[PDB]
Amino acid sequence: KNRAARVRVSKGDKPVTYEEAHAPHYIAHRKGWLSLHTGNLDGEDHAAERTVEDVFLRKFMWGTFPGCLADQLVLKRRGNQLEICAVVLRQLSPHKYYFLVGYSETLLSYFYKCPVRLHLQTVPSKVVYKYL
Amino acid sequence: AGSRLETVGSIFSRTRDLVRAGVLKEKPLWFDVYDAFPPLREPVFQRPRVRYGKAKAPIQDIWYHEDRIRAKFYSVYGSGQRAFDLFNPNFKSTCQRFVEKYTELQKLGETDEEKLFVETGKALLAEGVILRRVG
Amino acid sequence: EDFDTRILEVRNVFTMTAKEGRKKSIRVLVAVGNGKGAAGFSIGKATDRMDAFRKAKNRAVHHLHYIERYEDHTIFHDISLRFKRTHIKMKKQPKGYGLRCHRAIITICRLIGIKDMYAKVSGSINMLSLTQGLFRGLSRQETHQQLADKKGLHVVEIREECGPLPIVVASPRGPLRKDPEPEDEVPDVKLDWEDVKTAQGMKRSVWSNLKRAAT
Amino acid sequence: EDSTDFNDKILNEPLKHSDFFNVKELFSVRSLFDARVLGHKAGCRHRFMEPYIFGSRLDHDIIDLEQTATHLQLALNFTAHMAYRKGIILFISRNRQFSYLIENMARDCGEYAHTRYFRGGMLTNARLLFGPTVRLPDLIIFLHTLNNIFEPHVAVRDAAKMNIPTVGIVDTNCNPCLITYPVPGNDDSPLAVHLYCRLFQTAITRAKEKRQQVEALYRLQGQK
RNA sequence: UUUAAAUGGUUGUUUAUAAAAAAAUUUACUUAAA
RNA sequence: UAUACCGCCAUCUUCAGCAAACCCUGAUGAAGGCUACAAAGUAAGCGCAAGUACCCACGUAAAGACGUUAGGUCAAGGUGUAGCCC
Ligand SMILES: [K+]
Ligand SMILES: [Mg+2]
Ligand SMILES: [Mg+2]
Ligand SMILES: [Mg+2]
Ligand SMILES: [Mg+2]
Ligand SMILES: [Mg+2]
Ligand SMILES: [Mg+2]
Ligand SMILES: [Mg+2]
Ligand SMILES: [Mg+2]
Ligand SMILES: [Mg+2]
Ligand SMILES: [Mg+2]
Repeated sequence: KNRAARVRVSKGDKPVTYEEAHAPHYIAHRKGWLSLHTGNLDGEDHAAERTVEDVFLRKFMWGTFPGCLADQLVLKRRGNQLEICAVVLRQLSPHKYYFLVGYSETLLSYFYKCPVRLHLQTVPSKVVYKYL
Repeated sequence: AGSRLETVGSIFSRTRDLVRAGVLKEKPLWFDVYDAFPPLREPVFQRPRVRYGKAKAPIQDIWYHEDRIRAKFYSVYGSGQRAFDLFNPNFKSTCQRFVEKYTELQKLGETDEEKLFVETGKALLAEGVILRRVG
Repeated sequence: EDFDTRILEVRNVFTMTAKEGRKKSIRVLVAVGNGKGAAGFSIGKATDRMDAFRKAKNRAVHHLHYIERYEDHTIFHDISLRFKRTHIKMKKQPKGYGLRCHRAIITICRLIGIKDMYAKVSGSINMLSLTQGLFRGLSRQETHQQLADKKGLHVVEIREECGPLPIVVASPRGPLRKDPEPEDEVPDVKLDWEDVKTAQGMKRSVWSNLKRAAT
Repeated sequence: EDSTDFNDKILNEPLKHSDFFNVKELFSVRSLFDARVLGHKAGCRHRFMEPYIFGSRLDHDIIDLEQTATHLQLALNFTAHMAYRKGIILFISRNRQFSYLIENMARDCGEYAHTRYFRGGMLTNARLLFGPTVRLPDLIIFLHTLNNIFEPHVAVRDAAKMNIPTVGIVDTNCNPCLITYPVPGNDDSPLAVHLYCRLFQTAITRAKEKRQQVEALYRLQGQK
């Protein structure tokens, strides 16, 4: 039996989001890619450095906003710009969100030497696609 | 709440008891009607069992005095040519006409069935009835 | 909220499946009763013990008997019955006697509201049969009123603590018969040897009438 | 203050009369006889139907119509009182010769009919099948109490589980033990089934109109 | 109705609960004096 | 130490079954639940199927549940328990 990135049926009480409810064979049929850059296009360079950056950014944001992220990040690259789109929860105070946005945007711009923006979308609770 | 033990008592006995205990907050709509005009038998579940040994049903065969006449007539003459019309409640068959004449001649005081049977047939023959014997 | 539930048995029954072999299930017997005569029991089955408890508890309330209690503390008369291979012989007792009966009958009695009773369970001590038999007997007990109506005679209670005073506990709602019930010189009744043997002081048991906690 | 008076004048008043709806006039023993209200052969007899059988005429059980009249009077009276009380009446029958007739009779008298295959749990699992707020029938009238394998219709047992009173035409091969208001009679001949439908449709219609008349008089008087 | 077709080391199967809580800010320029 | 596990898989599968929540039958036992001219089952969800990829509605891929073999892997990496620390 295949295992890769499959949430397995339980007793019908496990809430899954739309992203985690779709197995890998749907990545270009029902769900899209969580990162969009040019590295993996034909004749394009630096796929390796883009990949390492994505892995770091996903871990940095998970620990920088502990318990706030409601779903996976969407990493966007346009030219020199890096745009991080995060769906967060409405539990942490707004003051603390603004502090962390100013802190993460500055710290990441100096680390990867590019203009970095963080776009937060707040949800009251995790969006449940189905109960498995 | 209610009680689904349909084999323990009746719906009224169960309902009445639960209302008395306070389990049923409101008695059902039919309760008052049932109590005012109850059925002849309380509907209690009972198991049908096979009759064993000498136990027999009390249903008795329905017979009448004129059945003896009808049996003899049917044997002598058979089923009348006139077809029985069971839709008409007042329909009289040839056999019924014979029974009536037979009974009328019994009131006259004839004591012999064979003689009385012969006299009955002769009266019908005179009235124009067709009596073709099996022979 | 008036009804209280109490477990009677929890068993780990098993079946065999082609894919997994032994498949463990839980069989749970529970009894529900408000303490005012209304009490029932049900069997709940589920893989998880919590699901079995819930199913039995919720289903038992839809299968409630009503038990006729004499003076709301005991049974109207002595009931002897056999359900399958289980014999239950219950005896009516005076106030202050307590529940001198099999632990399961004690639990069911508290749910029904019976305070004083004695019962001896013989034969198979199956918990399913005992419960089903206990509810069968208590449901079928005839009240003093039902007796008066059927017999068309007064039911007169004679109490030793009240001397010869005749206490009429029930009278026939309809017409009262004027002929006295025929007094058979010798009653052709089936006597339990265990009762007769005790009345004659022939029963020595080191386990009978042992001091026990208040029930 | 007003509810108790309303209830007494309307709900409790009819219960003080032996025949408030005058269902006696709807039928006679002669009318029942002319509709062939004739049992099955003696070999098909149910033991519990023997008290209602007049006798066997050449091995054909004859139902005693003198008992039918008393049983039918009680059944029609109970049906009228339930229709007067705005009770949901459900007609159940699995005889496919009369499914069309019975379904029309129910629609005409503003009641309900179930002449189709009875699915398991319609009554005992209704809140799951229909919805948590579904209201079950207050009366169930069985025009045929046997299913199509000559066994008691499952709804007879289930109606008793739900404490729903049942009226039923019980032929000589039927089991009347759980039917609240059994009416011993022929359930096969069209003439008989057509009479039952006319009698129960009239009693329900009359009762509903009487409820409207009594309510109207109470209201007109209340104002003035 | 109709060829022959023996074997597989020992012991190892199923009961008691479940589950956190928060936080302060406290709406309105410039200046200036002694 | 894969006989503590996550992760990723083999295998039946060139399968169609696994089913929570209820209802009913067995006298309220382990359990069982169908007959269409129908007789107690209703069933969310999962798989199959349907859709999608490739050159079609075909074919091939992909997919393939719950479980079975304490099946493979502490040597992809991570990690519970035990052990080493000149
Ligand atoms: K390890
Ligand atoms: Mg594979
Ligand atoms: Mg019939
Ligand atoms: Mg050997
Ligand atoms: Mg071996
Ligand atoms: Mg392994
Ligand atoms: Mg190995
Ligand atoms: Mg295809
Ligand atoms: Mg393949
Ligand atoms: Mg498929
Ligand atoms: Mg291994």
